[PDB]
Amino acid sequence: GAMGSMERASLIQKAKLAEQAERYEDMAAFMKGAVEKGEELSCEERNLLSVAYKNVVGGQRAAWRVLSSIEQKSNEEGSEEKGPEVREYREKVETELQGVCDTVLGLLDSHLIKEAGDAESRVFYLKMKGDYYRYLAEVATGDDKKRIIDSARSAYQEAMDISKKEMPPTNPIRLGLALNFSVFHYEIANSPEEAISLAKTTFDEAMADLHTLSEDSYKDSTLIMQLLRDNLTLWT
Amino acid sequence: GAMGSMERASLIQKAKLAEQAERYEDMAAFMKGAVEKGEELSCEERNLLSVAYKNVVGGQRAAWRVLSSIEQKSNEEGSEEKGPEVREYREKVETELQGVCDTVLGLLDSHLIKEAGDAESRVFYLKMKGDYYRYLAEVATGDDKKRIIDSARSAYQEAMDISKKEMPPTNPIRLGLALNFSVFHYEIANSPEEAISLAKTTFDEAMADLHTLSEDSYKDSTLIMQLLRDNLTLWT
Amino acid sequence: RDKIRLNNAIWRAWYIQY
Amino acid sequence: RDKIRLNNAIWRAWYIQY
Ligand SMILES: O=C(COc1ccccc1P(=O)(O)O)NCC(F)(F)c1cccc(F)c1
Ligand SMILES: O=C(COc1ccccc1P(=O)(O)O)NCC(F)(F)c1cccc(F)c1
Ligand SMILES: [Mg+2]
Ligand SMILES: [Mg+2]
Ligand SMILES: [Mg+2]
Ligand SMILES: [Mg+2]
Ligand SMILES: [Mg+2]
Ligand SMILES: [Mg+2]
Repeated sequence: GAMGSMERASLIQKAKLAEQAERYEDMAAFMKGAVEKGEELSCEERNLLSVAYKNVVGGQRAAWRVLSSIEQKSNEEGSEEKGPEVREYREKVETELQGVCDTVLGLLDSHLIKEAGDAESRVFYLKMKGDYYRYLAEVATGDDKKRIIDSARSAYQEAMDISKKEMPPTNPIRLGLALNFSVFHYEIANSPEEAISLAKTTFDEAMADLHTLSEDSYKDSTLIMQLLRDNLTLWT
Repeated sequence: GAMGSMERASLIQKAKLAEQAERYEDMAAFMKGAVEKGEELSCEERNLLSVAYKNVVGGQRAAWRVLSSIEQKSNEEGSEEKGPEVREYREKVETELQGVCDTVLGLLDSHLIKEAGDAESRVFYLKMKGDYYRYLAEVATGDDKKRIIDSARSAYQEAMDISKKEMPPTNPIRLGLALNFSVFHYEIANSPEEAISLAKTTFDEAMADLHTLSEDSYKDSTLIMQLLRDNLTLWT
Repeated sequence: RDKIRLNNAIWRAWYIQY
Repeated sequence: RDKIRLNNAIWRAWYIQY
C-alpha cells in the first residue's frame, strides 16, 4: 500500500504521534502498514493496533447511533418524513463502518492469528475478531447477520477456552475478553442471563485470585473489574 | 463532484445531520455540494458552511500544534533526534490543512463573494477569506507567507470598511470580524498594539451602542463581546 | 478512569433504551 | 458558553507561549 516504502520502526513511531494528536484514522493506517511487514507485534504494538481501530469504529458507531435515533423519532409514520435523506446518510456511515471492520478482520486473518505464538497473543487477536464481528452484527440483517453472530461467538469462545487454560483470572486480556463476550451475550446474542452469569463469574474469580495481578498491568485489571460491576449494575 | 446529482435541499439537510453526528468532513462536503448549485446561501446556510470548515481546519490545526510542540521539545539538538519522522508527519498534516484552506478559498472566489447581495453577506465571506488565509499563514514560509499575509489583511480590511458603514456596532458578524482581525494583528502581522487597540475599540463601541442588538442574535453578540474582553485580559 | 466508566455506562445504556 | 470561552483562551495562549 501507501505504507510499503516506510520503515517498520517509523510506522510504529508515527502511529504513536497520531495517537497523541488523536488522529485515529492515520494511527490505524500506520499500524496496518506495520502489520503488513509480516513480523509479530509486541504487547505494546498490539495495543496501538487495537486503540487505533477501536477509536475509528467507535466514532462511526456513535455517528450511526445519532442518525439511527434521529431516524426513529421521525420514522413512526403519520407525521412528517423528510424523504430518504436520514436513511441514505445512515447507510453511508454503515458502509464505511463495514469497510473498516472488513479491514481489521482481514489483517487478523491475513495474518495476525496465523503467526501468533504467545497464548496471550492468540487470545488478544481472537478477542479482536469477536469484537469486529460484533460491530458488524449491530448493523447487519438477515442471513448475513446470522453468519456474523456465529463468527463472533466462535472467536470469543475459543479465546475464552485458551484464556481459562493459560492466563491468571486477573489478566487484563482475559478480563477484557470476558467483559466484551458478556456484552455480546447481552446486546447481540439476546442472552441477558448468560451475559450476567459470565460478568459475575469473571468478577468473583478475579476477586478470589486477586493476589495474581502483576506490577505491570494491575491498573488495567482493576478498571475492567470495575467495568464488569458497572454493567452488572445496569443489567440487574 | 460526488454531490452533483443530489438535490440542494437534501444536501443542506444532510449537512445538518452531519453537524449533529459531529462528522465535520461530511458536513463540509455536503455544503460544498450546496454552494456548487450556484444559488445564494441564506444566513442559516452560510453558518452551516462556516461551522463545517472551521471545525475541519480546527482539527488539523490542533494536530499540527501537537506535532509542532513534540517536534520542538526534541529539535533542540545535542540530545536524541529520532530521525525525520516528526517533521514528516507534521508536513503531511500541513499539506492536508493547505488543501482544505485552498478549497474554501476557491468556493469563496468561485463564487460566493461574486454573487453576494447583502452587506451582511459580503462581510461574512470577506471575513471567511481573511480567516482561511490566516490559517495558511500560521504554517507558511518565505515569499508565499508574505503573499498570504497581504491577502488576509486585504480581505479583513475591506470587510471592516463595509461593516463600519453598514452594520450596527453590536452586529455579531461585525463583532466576529473585528475579533478575528484583531487576532490576525496579534498572531500573524506581529502588531500586538494594533490588536489590543482594535479589540478595545470594538468592545467599547459595542457597549456604547448596546441598545442595538437584536432579538435574533444578541446571544451571539454578547459571547463575542466576552471573547474580546478575554483576549484583552490575555494580551495585557 | 471515571470518564472511561461514564462513557461505558452511556454506551451500554443506549442499547437498553433503544 | 464557558466551554467556548476556555477553549478560546487555551488556543490564544498557545501562541503567546510557543
Ligand atoms: O466504553 C465502552 C463503550 O463501548 C465502546 C466504545 C467505543 C469502542 C468500543 C466499545 P465496546 O462495544 O467494544 O465496549 N466500552 C468499554 C471499553 F472502552 F471498550 C473498554 C474496555 C476495557 C477496558 C477499558 F478501559 C475500556
Ligand atoms: O476558540 C477559538 C480558538 O481559535 C479557533 C479554534 C478553532 C477554529 C478557529 C479558531 P480562530 O483562530 O478562527 O479563532 N476561537 C474563537 C471562535 F471559536 F472562533 C469563536 C468566534 C466567535 C464566536 C464564537 F462563539 C467562537
Ligand atoms: Mg525490512
Ligand atoms: Mg448499508
Ligand atoms: Mg471454566
Ligand atoms: Mg435544480
Ligand atoms: Mg509542508
Ligand atoms: Mg472607523
